[PDB]
Amino acid sequence: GRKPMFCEIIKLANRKRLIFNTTDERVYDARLNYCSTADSTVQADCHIYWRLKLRRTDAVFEEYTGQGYSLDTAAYPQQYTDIIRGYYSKHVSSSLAANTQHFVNVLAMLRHAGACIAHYCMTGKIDFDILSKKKHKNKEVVTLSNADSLSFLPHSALYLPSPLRASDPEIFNMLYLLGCACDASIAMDNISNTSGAAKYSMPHYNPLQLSHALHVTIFYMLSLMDSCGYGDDAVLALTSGLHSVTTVIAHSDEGGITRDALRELSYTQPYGTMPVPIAGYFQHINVLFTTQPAWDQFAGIWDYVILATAALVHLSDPGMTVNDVTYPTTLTTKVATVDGRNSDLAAQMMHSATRFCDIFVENLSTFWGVVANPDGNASQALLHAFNIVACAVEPNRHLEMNVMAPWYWVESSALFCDYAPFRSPISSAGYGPQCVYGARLVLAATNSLEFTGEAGDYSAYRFEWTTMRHNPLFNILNKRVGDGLANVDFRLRPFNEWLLEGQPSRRSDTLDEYIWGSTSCDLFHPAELTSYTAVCVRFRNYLSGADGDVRILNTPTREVIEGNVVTRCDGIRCLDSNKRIQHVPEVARRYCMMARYLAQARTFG
Amino acid sequence: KPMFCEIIKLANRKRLIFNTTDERVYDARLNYCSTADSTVQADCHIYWRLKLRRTDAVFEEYTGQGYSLDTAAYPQQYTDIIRGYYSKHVSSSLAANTQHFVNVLAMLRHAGACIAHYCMTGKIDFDILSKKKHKNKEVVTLSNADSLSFLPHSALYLPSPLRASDPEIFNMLYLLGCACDASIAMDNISNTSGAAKYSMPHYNPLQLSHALHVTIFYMLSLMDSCGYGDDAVLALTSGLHSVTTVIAHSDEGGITRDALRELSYTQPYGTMPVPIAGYFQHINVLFTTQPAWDQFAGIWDYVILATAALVHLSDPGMTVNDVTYPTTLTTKVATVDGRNSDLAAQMMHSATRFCDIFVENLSTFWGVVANPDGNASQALLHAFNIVACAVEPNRHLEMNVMAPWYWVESSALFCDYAPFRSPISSAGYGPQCVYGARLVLAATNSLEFTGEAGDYSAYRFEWTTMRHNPLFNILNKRVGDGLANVDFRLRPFNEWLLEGQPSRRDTLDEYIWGSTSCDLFHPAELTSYTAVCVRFRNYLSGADGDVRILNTPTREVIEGNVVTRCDGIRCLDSNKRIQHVPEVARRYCMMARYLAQARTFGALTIGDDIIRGF
Repeated sequence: GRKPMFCEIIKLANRKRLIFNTTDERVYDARLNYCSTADSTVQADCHIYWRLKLRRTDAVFEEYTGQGYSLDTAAYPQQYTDIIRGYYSKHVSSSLAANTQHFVNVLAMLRHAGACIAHYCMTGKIDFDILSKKKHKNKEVVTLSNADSLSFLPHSALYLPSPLRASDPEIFNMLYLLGCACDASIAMDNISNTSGAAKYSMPHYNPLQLSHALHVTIFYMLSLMDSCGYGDDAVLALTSGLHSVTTVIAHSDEGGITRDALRELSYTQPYGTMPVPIAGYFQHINVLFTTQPAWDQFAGIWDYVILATAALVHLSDPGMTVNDVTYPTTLTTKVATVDGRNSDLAAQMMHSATRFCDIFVENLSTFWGVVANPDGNASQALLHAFNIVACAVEPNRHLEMNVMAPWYWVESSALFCDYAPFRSPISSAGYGPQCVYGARLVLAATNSLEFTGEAGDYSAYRFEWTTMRHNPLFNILNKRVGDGLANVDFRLRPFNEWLLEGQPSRRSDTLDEYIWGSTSCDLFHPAELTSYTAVCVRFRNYLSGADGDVRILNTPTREVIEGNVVTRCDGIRCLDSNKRIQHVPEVARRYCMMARYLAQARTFG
Repeated sequence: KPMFCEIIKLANRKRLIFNTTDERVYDARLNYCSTADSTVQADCHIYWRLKLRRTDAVFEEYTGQGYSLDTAAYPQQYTDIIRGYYSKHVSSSLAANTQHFVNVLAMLRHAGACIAHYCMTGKIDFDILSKKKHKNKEVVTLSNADSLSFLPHSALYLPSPLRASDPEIFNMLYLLGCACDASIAMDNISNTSGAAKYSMPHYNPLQLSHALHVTIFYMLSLMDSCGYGDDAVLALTSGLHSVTTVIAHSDEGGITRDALRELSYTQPYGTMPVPIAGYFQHINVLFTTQPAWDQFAGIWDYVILATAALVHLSDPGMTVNDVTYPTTLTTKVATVDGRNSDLAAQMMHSATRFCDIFVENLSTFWGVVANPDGNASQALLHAFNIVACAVEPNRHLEMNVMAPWYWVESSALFCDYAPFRSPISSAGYGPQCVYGARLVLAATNSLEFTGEAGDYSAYRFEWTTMRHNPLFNILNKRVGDGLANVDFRLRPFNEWLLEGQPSRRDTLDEYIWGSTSCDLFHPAELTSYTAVCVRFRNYLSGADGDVRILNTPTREVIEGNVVTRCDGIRCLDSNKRIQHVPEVARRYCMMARYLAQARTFGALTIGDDIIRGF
């Protein structure tokens, strides 16, 4: 691997408060400027919020079962296997087989380390107690000399050679801490700096360089596993820990299934031999922070990576092709959900999550700079995590559905300096991100349409219609409360049927009636208010009252509906959660006419 | 760059403003004298009120959400020198053959803010220059950072050669980037009672302000080398007006003040190369180190006022019947909680052109070369959009008819107006008197004599706008009767737009508004698309024991040109007569109906049929 994607986009926003509980949450605000290339009058500013919460007050101190995924086949490549020779005594190192195996499994350590990182990013506290899960106190370590006695242990053990402690003492100390956190036999060359003591004592650190060492060890272990080819799997474990200690509360009632997937993704006891790292494995992160950085910049970089991981899931998922036109994946079930569990929806979600996990870990490894494993080993792990989520007999909030749009975690529309690295079909379909951070993106104003004519006080267009997100002009109007998105209406519709309608209360006729609450993200859900058949929309361009005057209105003109939109990004601040952010959209998720249209849709496979 | 001249430079101020209840006024007295008769003259005092926006206006949260410029690539020489500064460190040698982008707009705007704060309150320190956040700004150091680290495209990198060539610009850049909090990175900090704490020598306010000036111009040069000059220029003026409220002359205008204040920028970045000789540095306004606060306040107060007045000369021409009137807005929908959404919509549809004209005049005012893409216009139009759609009770929009493109009277404020591209000055509504010159202009509109009854002479004016003919302010500022002898012959058809005093409803001084600031008639105050008959009362009542004559001008003066001239600019304190606001009629009038009917249906709907009964 070379360069991982780390734009200091979230680093620039300065955080003020530290989170000590689950009642409050840190909200990253990003403004987006939308304007037509037709005329710069029709503009709007959309506030994407990303809300981060501490999962639980002690979400790192969770019982470690040591069960689940167990990678027992990650052996070092040639260079690392040769460097491993040199940890044995010279006599042994000289006459050792050239094709020896050294199997590495640091995954549990990386998951707990990611958990510690994000716990530090929320609360700002990190120490040996946290990093060791209250175990570094009385961890007895076998003290074999010259790693010749390594085969003398009745089992595989996590071995920390002396060259590593001499090269980068902080990496060695952090690996000791982590291997102490998750049950793991450690092997060191000199047990205690003071000969005679059975416990390795710590050069106590300051939290600043402590977290710096945590960072550098995350990258060390990532490079280590990547040298084997199981890099994608290592980074999957890392993000598992990250989202295992923090909850990035989603932009949809459904979204967060992947959160529950990453929660249930655990790893078994670690082991292996940790060589002195190859000098130029990870060339550089795109950001640069100093030894002993303040909690500020550290929280910055790692909140950015939390949110970028969260964004990748939406960024990459297989678009379902209905009548060979691609839509965001949406899964429908006729059977009624029972006691918070929809079984058929679970099975549908699994069947699609196959391809989802393939493409998602491909893009995640792209985002970390680690080449994706040629075989989909890690993707299968994530799919099994999905499986344990699906058939869980407990109730689940995210599967109370009857029509859900699975893969939309957080908006990915402003956190990437570039999207060209990722391979995603949803971007090619247009439901992807809309504004590259630091670039004015000229996208199509709406769907391909045709002007069907105008009446007296209205003007109609036949949208070949896919989804609201594919019609990016309507959030310009959505923001404008002064006669903006109340002049668009559907009283020209033959049958008024939408999957994922929005505001289902006032059913049981303007476009503002068929939209989501959308208070936390003014940009549109990728499967927002979709229909597979072309629909016709009329705008109320004027208003001729009953008296006789003809008031002209601010409805965009024809060349606005037919000319492109330009979108740029604005500042990204952070702030505190208010009542208005928490407002949760009530959305229509029940088997409708469009539902049973999709159940019989083409869906070419 | 020398496009600003030394007018308010020479006026001498001494008062320091401590609160917002106080202000300084830049009084400019003008002599209005008709070329025909040298005894019909008057002394009219324009005023220019400047007060503090708040007590702590400079300390406003940066937030960081604003217009985000990009693709501000350095020219060739700067790419070479920045490659040089990069290759020194292995952690920067990575980004060697990559094109480097700069964006100091945020620091530039905060610099403008604190420089205005200095011109008003006189005090500056590191708190005022760094939002009092300098105390604990941690600088990442390029030497102490790990080898896995790498200098991002978005870090404010202050090279060491910059501090080697000039430490004042260095410390100022550091302080401003601390204010507009950004990832500032030096080649190495001298660990001294702090791992990243950057300690700097305490400056006397004068050297501090001089460093601030020279670094403002450093950054202007830097952004101008990229073609994005008005991109880093407008921001400076926005900062200027973010601290000094430049009381407008008219309640309609001065919306652009809030437009400028609503404007913000994204966190700065790019590297800071040492200035290459002089591209913009060759023009150096002041040269003495630690120059006195008076002359500094002079230069920057004149810059404040010239910017604020450039709007009046940067106004799009509203065409009515192939005649150009000053762009005035009009709506029918009633005001709700002090706002007219339709007035805001029309303000945007006018700003669409007003903003590119304004930025053209600003570019030619600072001499920074223009660029085709016109990003600055985009940013300002976005700021207008923000000030329009804001859901707050907003004065400057309590009205159904409003004149937006006139904030502060731009007459007698420039050594000349030759370079400014303003179409409202090709029409009659530009400056009234150039500074340092005697300007001859037409004293009434196309005029025709139409009868002389007893002690009255009537004239048909082919009226266009009150300002367009200035003889009336000579008659108003006459030591004798102020227009009490001139009146109208109103008919059904001559309708008044923005008429003077609605509370009264025939002498003309009622139909003016009595602007106690800027005696000069506000463009588009007494507009009318028809002709108007006007009587001058020469004599008192006949058939009495007396028939007295008055100083009312004769037909030569009324038809002959007037010349105008400026007589210095005093600086005065806060009087009381100047605060008096005019009570102008701002309600949906029948004249507004013509504009609405012309917009909705067509311009051919208001031709020669506005005049009823010949």
